[PDB]
Amino acid sequence: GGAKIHLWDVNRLKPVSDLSWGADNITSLKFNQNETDILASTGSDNSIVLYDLRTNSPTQKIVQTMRTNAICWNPMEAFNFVTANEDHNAYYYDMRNLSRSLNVFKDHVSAVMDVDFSPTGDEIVTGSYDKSIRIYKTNHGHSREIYHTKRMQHVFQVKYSMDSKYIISGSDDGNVRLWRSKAWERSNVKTTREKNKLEYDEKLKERFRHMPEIKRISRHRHVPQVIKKAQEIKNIELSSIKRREANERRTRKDMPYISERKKQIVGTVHKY
Amino acid sequence: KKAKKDFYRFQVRERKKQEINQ
Amino acid sequence: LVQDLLHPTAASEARKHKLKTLVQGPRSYFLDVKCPGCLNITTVFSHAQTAVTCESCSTILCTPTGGKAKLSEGTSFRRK
Amino acid sequence: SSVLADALNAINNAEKTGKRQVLLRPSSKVIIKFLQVMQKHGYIGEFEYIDDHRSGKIVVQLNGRLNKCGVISPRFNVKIGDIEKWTANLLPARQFGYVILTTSAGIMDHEEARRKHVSGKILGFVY
Amino acid sequence: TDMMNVIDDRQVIENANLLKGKSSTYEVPLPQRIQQRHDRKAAYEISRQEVSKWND
Amino acid sequence: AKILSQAPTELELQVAQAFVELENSSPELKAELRPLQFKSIREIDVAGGKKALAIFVPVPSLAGFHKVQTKLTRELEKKFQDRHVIFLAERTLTAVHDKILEDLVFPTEIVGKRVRYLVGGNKIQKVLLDSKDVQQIDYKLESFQAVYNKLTGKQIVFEIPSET
Amino acid sequence: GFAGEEKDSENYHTKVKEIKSNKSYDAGEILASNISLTEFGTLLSPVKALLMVRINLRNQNKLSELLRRYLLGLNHNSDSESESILKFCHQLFQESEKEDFFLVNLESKSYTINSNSLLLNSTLQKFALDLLRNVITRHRSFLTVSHLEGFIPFLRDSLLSENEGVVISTLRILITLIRLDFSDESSEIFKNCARKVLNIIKVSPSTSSELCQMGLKFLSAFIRHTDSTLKDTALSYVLGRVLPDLNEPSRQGLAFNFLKALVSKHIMLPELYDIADTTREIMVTNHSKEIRDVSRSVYYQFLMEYDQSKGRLEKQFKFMVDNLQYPTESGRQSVMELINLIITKPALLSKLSSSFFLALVNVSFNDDAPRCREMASVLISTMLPKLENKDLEIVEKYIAADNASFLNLGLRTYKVSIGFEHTIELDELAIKRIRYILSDTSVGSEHQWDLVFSSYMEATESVYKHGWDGIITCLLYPHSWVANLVHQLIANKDKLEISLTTIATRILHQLGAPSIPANVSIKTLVNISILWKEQTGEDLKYTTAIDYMVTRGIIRSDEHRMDSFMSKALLVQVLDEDEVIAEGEYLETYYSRAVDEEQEELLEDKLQVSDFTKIYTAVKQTVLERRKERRSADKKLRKHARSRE
Amino acid sequence: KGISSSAIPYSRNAPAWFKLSSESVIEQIVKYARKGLTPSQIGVLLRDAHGVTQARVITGNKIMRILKSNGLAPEIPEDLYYLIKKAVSVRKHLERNRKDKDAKFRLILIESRIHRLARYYRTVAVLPPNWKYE
RNA sequence: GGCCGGUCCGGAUUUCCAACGGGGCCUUUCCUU
RNA sequence: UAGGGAUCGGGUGGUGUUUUUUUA
Ligand SMILES: [Zn+2]
Repeated sequence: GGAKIHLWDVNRLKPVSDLSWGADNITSLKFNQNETDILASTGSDNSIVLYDLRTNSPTQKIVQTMRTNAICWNPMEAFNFVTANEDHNAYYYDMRNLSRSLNVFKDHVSAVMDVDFSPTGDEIVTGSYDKSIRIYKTNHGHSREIYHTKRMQHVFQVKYSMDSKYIISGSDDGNVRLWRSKAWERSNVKTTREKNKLEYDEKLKERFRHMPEIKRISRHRHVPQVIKKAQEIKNIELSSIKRREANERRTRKDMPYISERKKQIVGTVHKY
Repeated sequence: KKAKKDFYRFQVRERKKQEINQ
Repeated sequence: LVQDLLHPTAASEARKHKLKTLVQGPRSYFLDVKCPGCLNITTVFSHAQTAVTCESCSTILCTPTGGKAKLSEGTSFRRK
Repeated sequence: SSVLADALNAINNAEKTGKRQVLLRPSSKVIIKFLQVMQKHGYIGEFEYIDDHRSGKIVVQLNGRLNKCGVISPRFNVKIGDIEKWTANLLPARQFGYVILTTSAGIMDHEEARRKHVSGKILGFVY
Repeated sequence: TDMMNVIDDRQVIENANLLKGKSSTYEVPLPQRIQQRHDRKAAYEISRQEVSKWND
Repeated sequence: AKILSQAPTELELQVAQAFVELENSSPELKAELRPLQFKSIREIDVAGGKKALAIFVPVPSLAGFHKVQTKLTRELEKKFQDRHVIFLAERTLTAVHDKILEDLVFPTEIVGKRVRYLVGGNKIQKVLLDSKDVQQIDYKLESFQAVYNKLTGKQIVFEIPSET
Repeated sequence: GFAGEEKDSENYHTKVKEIKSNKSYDAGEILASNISLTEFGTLLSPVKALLMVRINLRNQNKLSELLRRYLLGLNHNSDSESESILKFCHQLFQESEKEDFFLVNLESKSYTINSNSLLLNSTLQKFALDLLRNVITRHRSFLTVSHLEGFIPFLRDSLLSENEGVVISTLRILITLIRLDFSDESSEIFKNCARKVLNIIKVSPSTSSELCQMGLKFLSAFIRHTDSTLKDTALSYVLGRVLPDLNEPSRQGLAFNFLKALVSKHIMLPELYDIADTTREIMVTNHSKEIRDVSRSVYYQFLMEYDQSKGRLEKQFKFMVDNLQYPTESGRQSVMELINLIITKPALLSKLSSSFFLALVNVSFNDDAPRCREMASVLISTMLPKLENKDLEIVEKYIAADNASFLNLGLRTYKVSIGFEHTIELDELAIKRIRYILSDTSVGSEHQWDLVFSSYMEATESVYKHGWDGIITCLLYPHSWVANLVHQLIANKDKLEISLTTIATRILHQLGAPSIPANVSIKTLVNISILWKEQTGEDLKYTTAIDYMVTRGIIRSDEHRMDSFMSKALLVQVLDEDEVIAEGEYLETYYSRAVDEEQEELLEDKLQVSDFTKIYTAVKQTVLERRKERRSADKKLRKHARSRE
Repeated sequence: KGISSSAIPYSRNAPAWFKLSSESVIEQIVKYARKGLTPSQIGVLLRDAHGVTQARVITGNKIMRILKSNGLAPEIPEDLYYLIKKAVSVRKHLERNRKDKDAKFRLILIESRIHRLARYYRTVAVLPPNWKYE
């Protein structure tokens, strides 16, 4: 991705193909892990463009509100990807129906700089422009866990190691760090009584997850107070927008309900 | 309505004719 | 809240003030009014600021207000 | 105040408070050249020129590279023997940041000015 | 055509010269970018066809 | 008939015959094609292959081509079909490039010019069309940027604040 | 360097010395300087002197065309055409085949790894480009196997392992070298590079690149001229890779040459039948020259030189009929050129020459102006080489084929069993005698009303241009001579008839009366002056002089100058003819002043009559002044000047 | 102090619904000015009634330029005229009842605002110097 | 540098297309200034 | 440093009740 997207192999010193729609640069791109002929990119038109290299052509584009920082495909689903864009949430999109971003992982306070999947395909990791990475389950849409440290700052590139155990976070202050994914487990082989106990009370926490003090303990983290202030004032202004929207919905005839997943899409070429 | 009896140079022509005839 | 400071949604552009947009524009609009005495067309401003009178059938067409001038009760208009 | 100076104050304190995009009007061509060279050296990112008929609005998108721009008032002549002492008493360290001069043959920073072997009057600085 | 309808009026020999039993061919064509949009719509359709495989 | 005094081309004679043909089909037009005159026309292909006709009008009749332009351009897109056609002005100089763009696009509108300065030092100069007439506007955008390219030297990309 | 940077920079306003003439300079310079031993080394050494540091794509590309300028200078003068440059090429092929604890080091700055290793390869690529165009020194009787077998083992390396810079030129060299029978190792190299271009098409996801296009040209030459072409399914794959690229014909060219080669070698490939369909499509609809022409070539070679199904062989002609109405004005002409090639270089012409005749008639009745000339030409060529029964039924349908019958009569006459054509002319005479009813009288009445569709007319004028019955035709020709171009054609026909065989006075007066109330009018005026010189002699001469005085806007003034030139005893008949030519003694006014100088140059009695006529014009001015002074438009006498300026 | 201004559009080949010519506009303008209408009022009247967007973009030149070009120009600029006659009205009112020290303060401000554009107009010399308050 | 015959069964003739460069050159024609 | 809830003055839009209808 440059001023225009070029496809080339390592055997010839010229671009084998131009691939762009029009005159707009390509801010990032990523191939697929399976159906490897297909790939996606994100341009500074606030746009997602999918390309297929069999037909050697771009094949669809959507425009969203704010600029998409980084794509990452799914290793398991193979036609779902995640876009991380500058409004403070990541978007688990489909590919075959690009009009409803079928999940929205919301809990950030600034621009989400990159994201990748775990190789097990059900737990993704976003690193954002606020000084904190966080790891999401796929089918929730809120933070499973927040990692931050005082020395990391403006964390730009976070990737997931190929055994779904470690989270590599490369920041802006220079350092690149290792983290565990499951932050409470440990990485040694365990005797089967320990394995049975840890797995047992893992299942037990899972089924008693909705008790109202197990939930507050398992939900309590310690965020830096910049993120705390930004999250709570984001909450009060979101409640304000919801209240004023409720007043207009009370009066006006047809302000139709749009889904939260359909909210950020501003357009799509090839409507069907 | 809001016409003016001043402000134009043909109006200084008519008012110099006024100020020399009277 | 948090907005793309480039080209935003048209739903927000038609919402914010006509000065504060990225490229400013008007919001008044011209419109063809039929004076009901003799049916012929004249254009008129929206924030019309004065009493236009269609000189063909010189009745009255709109009296002005602080904002949009209201039209005189038998008139018929096409926005353009 | 000036037109370059308040735009530089805007893109300074806006990223001090940590945003990604800024707006700056009236966007004169010296502002165009001044942040042209800083996106050439990789201190801001891409920037758009919205062009109305009035003056134009430059929208700079930027990451957390930059920490301080700044103008110099007034804009006085400096020699090839002077730009080293101005980089001394104007930047924190030596081989880090730049000092932007209006040279005669172009508009450049100090290293490309001493590379093309020209000079001019001092304009501003960024590190 | 008008010339064909004025000429071929009397004689029985029509199956030799009036071969034009079918209408015309070969549209204008469409311009470059619109042709690009059309065949990349076809590309999106065959791509969704080729990953509906992976659905199962 | 109504050309400038230089000897025209044969296709200029054909489009002049189309002009006198529309003048033969007179009384539906309001004597609008009486004060016509053109300095010269010139036709040039686009990267799409099909050609475009720049007709230079000596500019009382840019505004004289007032509401007749749409009717006569579909008329001559029927008569001398398939070649995209445009009417232009003629001879700081940013003003004359601005004006030839402004009547080059259509009498539709332009609503805003952007030019983004990329991180490689390149620039991209976008012009922004109105919201309207889009089903016939989109068919000729590459032609418009090609004729602005070879009529100015500059590089311009047209787009609409719409879907495509 | 710095002068080039300041010449291509931006903060640099103007000078007159701006266009860089150096690229032209070197192509003009090495003409003299081609020592090709020492000063050419001092040419190529500063190339490397910058090609060992860092060079972008911009500097690379301008250096590549600079080397093209060098090679164009070598094309102009090739100083020694005997192998001292060839040894030089072979020569450059051989050329381009605890102490830190005390070490103070201060002002640290790292270098980058680009500087050595890009320039390890790029100089080699550019030397291979320069050298291999030097081997495309094309001078005939300098290619021998003993000359080239030293170079085959060098180019066999830089064909395979080159990465795209020179490969396009190396197989261009092999296109030039496919004629000369080489050694067995080198023919193996030919087949090996055929496998190489096969793998090139197998790896490249577009055939509209210059590499694949040049390789298609090489496989064209390899198809045409070798002993045994093979891998037929592989070239079927190649052709199937070619066919979806032909939605975009853009310098395909070479690809059509490849199509030409295998359709000439006549290999049975079932995808070629779809290739023919798509090439017919782009043959009509493609909006360039010469690509439509090479597509006509391949489609025509397929249609004439391959087999077909016995419904498809007429279905393609039904496509020809359906493209004969094509809305653009040049694709239809390409259709006409292919129909011309169908009629020319058979019983197929007889079998198809009925539908083709009807469609060429409908294309003659079309709306395109310059295509109607090609329609007439193809109609003439189809009628001349037709058979007996085909032309008989064609003339029958043309005769029987009301303005439709008029146009069909005109077309059948223009194509025109000469007795059968005279029988058609008899029915056309039955049309033509009924085709003269008060039209020229209505035209004169319209001229008088102005001073206060002629379809059958133009058809009968064409019939008169084709042609006591002819005397009655010449009488009707005077009836329509006495719709401006229609009356001009009628006047040309009557002038030809009167040149063939009171009447002259009537003809000259009706000719003069038409000018008052064109180049064809100038021809009719010259013919009428010929008739007046051939001609109540003095009475008709005074009538002609009175008509010239009534004539004397630019066409009528030129007619007056032409009538005065036809009039000029020298003055005894020309007394009553200078009553207006001396009165004229605004480019039309400058031409009228030149006409007055011509009338004055072209004499004692004539000068006396001219002085008397000048006194008579002074007397007429006195009479008009007396009428005006007896009448006395006060403000209207200046309103003309105030409205003019 | 806040903002209250019109925002003239980005268009300058205005406005494509204008059936009217470009000579009847100048005719209407000289009609209104020889009816005795100030530049602001002639502009607003043909904006509303004979609907132009603005004459500087329908005609190729502003209305002060075309008033000078048809020989109908003012002898003092419009702003100085309106501000002078406001000054004489507030002076007449204070002359009537001389206790109004608020009108005195406002008259001081009005005369200072007169002197501002007065010395501006002397420096540009549209009305000639020696000019001080009629 | 490529594409087309027509002289004869691969050497001379030719049309068009592109890339450089060459020459006359289109725009103060009416006006004090 | 920003955000929020009101309130006053003006404007725009919505569409329910107070309002009304050929006097402005
Ligand atoms: Zn009325």
